[PDB]
Amino acid sequence: HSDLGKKLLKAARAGQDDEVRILMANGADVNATDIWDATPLHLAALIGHLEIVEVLLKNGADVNASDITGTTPLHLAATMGHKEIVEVLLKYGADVNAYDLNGATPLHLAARMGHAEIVAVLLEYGADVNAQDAAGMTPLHLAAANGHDEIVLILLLKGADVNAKDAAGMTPLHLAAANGHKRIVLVLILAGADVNAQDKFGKTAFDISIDNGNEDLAKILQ
Amino acid sequence: HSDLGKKLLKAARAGQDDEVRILMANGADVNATDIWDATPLHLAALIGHLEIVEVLLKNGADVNASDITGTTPLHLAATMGHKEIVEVLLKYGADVNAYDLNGATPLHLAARMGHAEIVAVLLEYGADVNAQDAAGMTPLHLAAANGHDEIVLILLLKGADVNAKDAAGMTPLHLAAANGHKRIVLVLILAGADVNAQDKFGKTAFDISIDNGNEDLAKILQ
Amino acid sequence: PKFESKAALLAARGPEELLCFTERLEDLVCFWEEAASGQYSFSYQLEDEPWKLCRLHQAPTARGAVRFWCSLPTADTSSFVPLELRVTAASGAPRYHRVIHINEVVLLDAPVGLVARLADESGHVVLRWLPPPETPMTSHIRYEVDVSAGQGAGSVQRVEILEGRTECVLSNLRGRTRYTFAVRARMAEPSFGGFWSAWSEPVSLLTPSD
Amino acid sequence: PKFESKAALLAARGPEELLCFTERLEDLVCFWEEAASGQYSFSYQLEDEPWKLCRLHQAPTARGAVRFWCSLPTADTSSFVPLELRVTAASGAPRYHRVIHINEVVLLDAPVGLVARLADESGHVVLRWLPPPETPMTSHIRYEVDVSAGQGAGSVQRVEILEGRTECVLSNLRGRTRYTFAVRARMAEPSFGGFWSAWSEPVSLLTPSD
Ligand SMILES: [Mg+2]
Ligand SMILES: [Mg+2]
Ligand SMILES: [Mg+2]
Ligand SMILES: [Mg+2]
Repeated sequence: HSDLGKKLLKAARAGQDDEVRILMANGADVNATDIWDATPLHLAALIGHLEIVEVLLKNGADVNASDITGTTPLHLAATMGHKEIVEVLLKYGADVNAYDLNGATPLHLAARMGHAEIVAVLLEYGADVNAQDAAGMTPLHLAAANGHDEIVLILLLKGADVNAKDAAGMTPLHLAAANGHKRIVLVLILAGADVNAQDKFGKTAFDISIDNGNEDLAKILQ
Repeated sequence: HSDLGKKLLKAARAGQDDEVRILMANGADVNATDIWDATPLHLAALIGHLEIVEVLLKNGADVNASDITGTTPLHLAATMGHKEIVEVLLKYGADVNAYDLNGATPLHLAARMGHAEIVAVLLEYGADVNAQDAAGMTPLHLAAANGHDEIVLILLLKGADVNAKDAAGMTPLHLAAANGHKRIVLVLILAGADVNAQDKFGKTAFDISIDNGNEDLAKILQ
Repeated sequence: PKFESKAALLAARGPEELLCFTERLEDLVCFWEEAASGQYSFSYQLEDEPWKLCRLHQAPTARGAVRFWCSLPTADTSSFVPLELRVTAASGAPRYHRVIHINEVVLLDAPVGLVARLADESGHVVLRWLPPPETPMTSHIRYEVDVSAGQGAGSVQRVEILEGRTECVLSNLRGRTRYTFAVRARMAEPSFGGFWSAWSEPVSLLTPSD
Repeated sequence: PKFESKAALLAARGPEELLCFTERLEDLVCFWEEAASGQYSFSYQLEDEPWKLCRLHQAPTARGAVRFWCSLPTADTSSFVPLELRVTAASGAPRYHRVIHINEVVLLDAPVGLVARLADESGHVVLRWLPPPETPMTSHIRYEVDVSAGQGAGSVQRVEILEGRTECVLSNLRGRTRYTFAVRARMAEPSFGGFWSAWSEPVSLLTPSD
């Protein structure tokens, strides 16, 4: 019955491992969906309950289920930074290169939110390092923008295009300079960033560093 | 008389700006030397007394004076991290590329001791970035060994040979891995470090990371 | 006003995040900040009640940063239960998806009404205060007292106060010294989670000679 | 022994540096650590006295690291005056060159003799201790008291004690609770510089019911 599925969706979201097992022991649909088409595996991965995630997977959960926004359980585990849940989803066959309606992959969200270990394991399971979202942003764009130094090095070492341009013609050097991340600018420059590249406005990372008022980045970019 | 010089050496070492001026007003030798051939400018730069350093320089101190160990006042200001004293010495004509009996230049000592701003201004005044000391060590060898991330980036960006070998055939990658500096290993690898290079013992940075017992560096170097 | 201070403290903790908190356990405000441009939809579900919408408010802040926020009505602010949140763009693309508990994000106002008084014996000071105004569960609010001294001394004492006690006795004070006292508040565990309030307005005393 | 603990704390503060300190103001020990191989000469000059040598001692430590150290004799350990240090290799090449003051690097032993006693009124505890043993200038030693509580409470109070006072009165304590007390020592300013001692050996009390 659908009620057992609704109770299962509530039990998984509430982190009640015993109630989850009781409901499925009574025939609850493990792939039950709410009005957002989110399965209990979505909610278990969102709240970081590794136990329920493993129980749902052991009972046949659709590991690649997608909700109406295009997000999958691995998207949620990667954004929230749940390392162990990311691993078990991946080895169950979760698609590391699935993208939501933003065009963002779990590597985008992990690189944006600064989850270094998850960035590594996603790449280790074959994540496209140069994936572009709907805005042309790549994981390096997001990591350089949000000041995640180690992730920038990890992405670059695994073949990230340092001179990648998004829908506005901005490189990671543009975003890093716009947010004042000095050492990331140094790393990008070292990795071969085109310092003379200008966005759709015609501004380089230097022109941004002057408009920002940062003398240090202005002296570096020249 | 020599007594005024001995009193001046004591006054400069003690940071007594008024006693320094009184002694020179009475004809004290501004380039007086102790048994180590250290001038008052040496001691004023060692204790970080910018005022006395400027007074001694204004009264004709030998800005490039060397003691019997080969160290100059700029060596002392660079090791101790006295930014303002390094600047005034340099613009008075201090030789940025002078070396002591270790073959070390002020860039060696600043890079070893982690003084990032002094590393920059020394390079800005023409310091040889690839200078080798008596052990074949370069500033990048010392910065990578002691875990100074920003200095590694600064040296590399200013033309430091990433694959430089010292008297033992060790590269900066060897020293960084020997001391467990992960991000510096990532930077060196990105800058083109030869991961297969082996020292005079025949060990690569990987072989060092295994003998050290570091799994993380071992997984990076491969 | 006072809300801007709390929002700034949380934004530095989690940039690019959807931050929710409650000041007095009778409401809930979730907010985030992003770059420049109803293009967003805030929907929430609370303990087996139908998915409702929340009116998002938009205001600029800092260097061209736009802050969107939703204040859930007082009817849907019950604590100790899961509350699921979804921010979705107009295109249906995702933006945020979280599951929070209302009682786990309490950011109290600072305590008020400080009164510091010298004791009848030299060296001791009796400090009293009031709970954060208009806040329930005052029996479950724990405090911390800070004692600072002049002339570069900084903070010389830090004393944690039990739940529901609004009184503090301080000793070991130097004579002929201007001491300054402040107190902050926090919701005790395990029933409530959150961080310390801002420090209260201070009161000062010049200790006598001994 | 007790010396190894202090040397380890300083080495983490300044790697590759020539670290000097004094435990009781009656001696001075300078040391550094480096890789594997009398190849070094330690010479010092003190306030218009002739340049003398100091016998360097060599011992291994940690992962093949060799530690050289010199303990200046008690005759040349006067405070409040500049003391110039030079470490030179056998070849005459430099190694270290510093100018220190003996009183500015004091690392005291931990205070001893703790005695915690419940007061005649519930909630108060009188704590007493002794200065670091065999240390002069006990009038110039300031202390800090730490009050910890069980069951994950951690440190609940931190009280700084005046110079020369070896007594502390603590209040605002929860009843029926095991509290643990420790104290550390430091040389007060401006005459002396340095860091806190290690925490003393602790003493514990179970408060009564109130
Ligand atoms: Mg269905
Ligand atoms: Mg001469
Ligand atoms: Mg705090
Ligand atoms: Mg401390």
